[PDB]
Order: sequence, then structure tokens, then C-alpha cells
Amino acid sequence: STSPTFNK
Amino acid sequence: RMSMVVSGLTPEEFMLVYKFARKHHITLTNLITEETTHVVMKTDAEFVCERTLKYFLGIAGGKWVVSYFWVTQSIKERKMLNEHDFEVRGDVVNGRNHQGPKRARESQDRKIFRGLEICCYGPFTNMPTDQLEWMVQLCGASVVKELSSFTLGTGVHPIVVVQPDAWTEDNGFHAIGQMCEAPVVTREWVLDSVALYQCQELDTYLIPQIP
Repeated sequence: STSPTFNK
Repeated sequence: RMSMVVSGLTPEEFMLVYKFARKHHITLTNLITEETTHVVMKTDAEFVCERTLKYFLGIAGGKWVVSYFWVTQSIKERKMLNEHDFEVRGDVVNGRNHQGPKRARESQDRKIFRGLEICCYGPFTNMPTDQLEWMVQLCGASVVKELSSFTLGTGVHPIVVVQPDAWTEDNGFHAIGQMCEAPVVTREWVLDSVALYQCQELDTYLIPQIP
């Protein structure tokens, strides 16, 4: 999806 | 009663969920709100997902955070399967079986940031400031908008949250302590704490402040 993910 | 959002799905996968919701007369929306009861996350076969804003807010709100497999398996059995059986167990960052979603569902009377005052001090990327503020509020914190506005007192615990990467040529995140007396931590302190639904020690997140 267009949704940002939050990784390190 | 029930109201779902999805996260991490392709526009298509959203369409199977859409078919499912239509058939069962389940509320499905694109935006998460206080009324949302379920956040349907794309996961791998062991119910591990990616950390999205909807994932964080779902846990912060004590909602059902369940795998997309709930939908596909339900369709496959033309029944309406039980959420529990598909709860997300962890994520690709904080642990495959941390059981954060279940802990949040089960800890609404003892929120992780209860008794904390937090200032989300910008700038930030990929996550609008007022959503980070909502997240911490849902988690029991009191939101403070300006550094000069922290409540004072030995019983108060102020914390400044920043995202160092968001700044540039602005080693100014080291100069916040000069404006206030509060530990300064990265946004990861918030994000890890929420995903695990356990307030992390500030130590590994602390940002050195110039005297």
C-alpha cells in the first residue's frame, strides 16, 4: 500500500 | 458495534475485504477513528505485520489488531470467524511474538504513558504531528504543545520527543534542554513503547543535550 512503514 | 480499517493491503486486497464487509454488513472505512474497533493488517503466516501508523493507533486505542487472514479464512469457510484466532502477535521491528496488541486490549485501565507529559517537538516525517500526539494521548499521556508549557513540580514527568533525521544542519535538537528541563528522546521511544504496549526506559533513546 501507499502507507508508510516505520523501520529502524 | 463493529467498524474496520485495513493497513498494508494492496488496493486489491482491500477489495476482498470490501466484498466481505458488504456481504456481512460490517462497517469498513479508510480512516481510523475512535469508533474503529478493528484494524486488519497484512501479515505473514505467523501473524507478524509491518509497523504502520494504523498499526500504532490500533494498539494505542486498545482495538482488535488482526491479520488479513481473518478475512480470507472467514470467506473460505463462509462463516464469520473469531478475531482472537487471528490477532497479530508481533511486528517486523519489535518482535515476532511480543503480544503487544493483546496487552493493549488488556491494559486500558493502566495505560503505558499515564502520568507523563509529552511534547512532540517537530519536525517529523511520514507521521503528522497531531497523529503522534493522538497516539500518546490514547496511551494516557498529556499533550503539551510548547516547551515553555510543561507543568512544573516534582511529581511531573515531562518528556520531549523529536525525530533527529527530520532535522538537517539543525544540530538544534541538542539545544532543547537549554529551553526546558526534560529528557529529550527520539520518536522511536514512543513507537517501540506503543508496539510492545510497554513503556520503555528512556536510556537508549536519550539525546545528549548541550549545557
